[PDB]
Amino acid sequence: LRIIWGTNVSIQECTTNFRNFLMSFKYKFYYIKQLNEMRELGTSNLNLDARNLLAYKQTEDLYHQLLNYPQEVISIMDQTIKDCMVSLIVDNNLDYDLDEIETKFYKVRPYNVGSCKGMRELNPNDIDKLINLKGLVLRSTPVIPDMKVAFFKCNVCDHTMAVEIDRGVIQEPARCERIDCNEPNSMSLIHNRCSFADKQVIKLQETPDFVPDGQTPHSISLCVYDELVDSCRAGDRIEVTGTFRSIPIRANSRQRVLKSLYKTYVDVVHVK
Amino acid sequence: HEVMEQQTVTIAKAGIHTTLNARCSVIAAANPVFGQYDVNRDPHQNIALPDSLLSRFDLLFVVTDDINEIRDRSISEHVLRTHR
Repeated sequence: LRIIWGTNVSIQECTTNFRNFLMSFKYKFYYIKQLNEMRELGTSNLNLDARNLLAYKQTEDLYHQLLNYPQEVISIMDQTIKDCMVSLIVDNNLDYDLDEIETKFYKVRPYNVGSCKGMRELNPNDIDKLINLKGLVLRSTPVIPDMKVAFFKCNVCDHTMAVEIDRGVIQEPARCERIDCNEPNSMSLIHNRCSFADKQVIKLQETPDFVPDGQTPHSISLCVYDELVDSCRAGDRIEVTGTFRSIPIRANSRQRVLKSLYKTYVDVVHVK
Repeated sequence: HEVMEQQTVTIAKAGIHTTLNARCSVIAAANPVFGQYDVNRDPHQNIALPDSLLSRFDLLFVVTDDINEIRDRSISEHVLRTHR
């Protein structure tokens, strides 16, 4: 069944439960129509709906698997919608000339999962969850580049081999590439050659219409990613969905020590 | 106004929002509201600080140092006797 760590949302299970989710009105209480609209434009970014899986059966549980564990569920959902594109094409035989259109990157953009109450109400117990938020934007920060695939070099010979970042860390092999050659000397990391991906930062006041009165509202910095970057300006009072994140900050200064109180920001997978 | 009669102070400031109690007694001394015309001048226009305040104060006492001649000599004598 391929258990995956603690998220315990099983591969080769939920993929099929989503695969037969296809072709439904149904219910309601679109779906394949809008996807068939999607395949021509090449715009990708499937916006979904949410709610769909609820109350619909099967995948009554998938809604809870995504809500409680959005991290994996979004990746698996993207894989499955990709392979359902692949299975859409074989139905019509030769399409779009030919296989390259499937290679292009797709993603799911879930939104409106339950109605969350504010930022303020939030428990520290839920740190991987999809969280509605609303408030104006005080500023849109300049774009910071983000590591995706890292590049490396050495004095010998020099050789061009490079390794991807994966998790939020970078480990270069001490020694060495190609071959061999060696020697022990430290790796030379080219700064400019490696790939990058867009990460903005967006400040958000918490619902200035809803306040303790008179205490000034609390800042929520949601960092977005990819296409969403630079898709907005300021002061938009509407709403945003995405996964909550608590990450450690480096304090004083130097020292390589953690302040031990993790700052909190939202991944904001979708905006609407 | 809020302090005197009502007997309480109210702070909605920013802020700490509370009604806290000041039940103090109060004395006040004021000039003749411009122009020494405090003695001869009308029962109104003399006070200079309308209006409800005039009421809030339970007692409004007037102090024109105006003779009252036979009263001046006596005062002087008293002051003299004091200067000791």
